[PDB]
Amino acid sequence: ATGQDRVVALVDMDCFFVQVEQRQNPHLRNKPCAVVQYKSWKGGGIIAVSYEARAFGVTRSMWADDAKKLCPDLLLAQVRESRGKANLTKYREASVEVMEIMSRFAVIERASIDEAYVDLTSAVQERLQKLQGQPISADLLPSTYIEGLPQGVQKEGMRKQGLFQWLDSLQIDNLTSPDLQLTVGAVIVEEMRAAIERETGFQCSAGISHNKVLAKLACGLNKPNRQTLVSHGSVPQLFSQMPIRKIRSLGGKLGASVIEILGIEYMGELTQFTESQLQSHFGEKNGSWLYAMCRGIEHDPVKPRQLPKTIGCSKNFPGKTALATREQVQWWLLQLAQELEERLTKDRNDNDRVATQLVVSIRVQGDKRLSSLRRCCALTRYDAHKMSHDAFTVIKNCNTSGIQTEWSPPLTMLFLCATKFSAS
DNA sequence: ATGTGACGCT
DNA sequence: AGCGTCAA
Ligand SMILES: Nc1ccn([C@H]2C[C@H](O)[C@@H](COP(=O)(O)NP(=O)(O)OP(=O)(O)O)O2)c(=O)n1
Ligand SMILES: [Mg+2]
Ligand SMILES: [Mg+2]
Repeated sequence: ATGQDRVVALVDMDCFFVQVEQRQNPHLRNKPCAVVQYKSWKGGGIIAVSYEARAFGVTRSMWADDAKKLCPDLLLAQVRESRGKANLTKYREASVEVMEIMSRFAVIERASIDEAYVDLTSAVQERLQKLQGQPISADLLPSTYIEGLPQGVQKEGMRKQGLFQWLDSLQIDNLTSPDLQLTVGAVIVEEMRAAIERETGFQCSAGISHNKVLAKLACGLNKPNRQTLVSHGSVPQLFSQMPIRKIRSLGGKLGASVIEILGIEYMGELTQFTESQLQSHFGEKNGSWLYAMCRGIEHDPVKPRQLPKTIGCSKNFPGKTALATREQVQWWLLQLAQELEERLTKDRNDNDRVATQLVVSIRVQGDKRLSSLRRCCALTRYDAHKMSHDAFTVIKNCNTSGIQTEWSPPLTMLFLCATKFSAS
């Protein structure tokens, strides 16, 4: 069993927030530029970076003042602020544009604001019947790389050489061949990406493979504005020098313990271990997942879900801005509640659903965790004053200050999240 | 002083 | 229900 039953694609917009700002402001197009939030602390935090600016070393999570040292001509678009908070509505609305287009071709799993997985298995079957044994020509794959080819001068010439080798070895006599299915999947993803660019102006990259992990890895191989086919046969060479941390979900603690417990570096080294061995170190599910994954096999389905299942709104209060008075906490809980309410009302009108749970999270000064404490409470009315009052009720117990007006220990984050949606 | 969404574990 | 991880 080779895990070649499905055709899965991962479409990811290139430097998404930048492209959103570049569409709106033509003077930013074809320039080193980045998107920044809050200009007051070190010129603001960089949150997205055009490929021209990336060539100078500018990255996400950099302060704009430091980015300017690397790239003095860097152009910056600023995130909208509302009620004292960075507001991401323009990017969420642009996300909805691209997802609705992708949804025309197949069912999609929203994986982030700027990417979706798509199960193309059925669409490939139908497209194979319309083709009626007719070969696939290179003109149908004008931006596709075949990973690991060519084998046996300039960028575009080698892409074509690899594509030509792939298409000349293709056995179209068989409508069940997985390589043919992947190839037809890639013809559809070219049309998908052309529709996105035509109808939004936004460019994106894609990976095409047999499962989600390989599709996502494939997408990043030839960014920007290109797509990549990772076939089952290409996995052994691909994985033989692929660091473990590059595989989705292995970029943190679990991947680091794989490396340390097993004494290995690359994904292909995992194949020498039995399934039971991997389960002993990493548990039954992780072990089974690793045993199949290092062979290019994974079964996680593309879930039919185009909409987020939580709706969240948070604000950081770093260092000396931390909230230390009762009245401060109440004012910022109401600012957040008002943003959440307008987001929730729009969600109900657009998507015919209502959240029923409100989760209230806070961070306390001196805690290195994301959240210091989470408490849930009922969400009955999209009313910001009631939501903020309710949110305060369930956290006022955390004020350990003897004086009534002060708040201690001081709060470095407030986080409101509406969840548990039901039809409406 | 980086600044919200999906999921597994218990 | 409350927490931790990974990321996007
Ligand atoms: N930590 C992060 C990751 C992403 N984002 C936002 C900004 C991104 O433009 C957008 C999509 O994230 P992304 O796909 O990981 N990278 P981006 O689309 O900017 O560039 P590519 O590397 O995908 O071409 O989500 C963020 O604000 N904070
Ligand atoms: Mg992207
Ligand atoms: Mg992305």
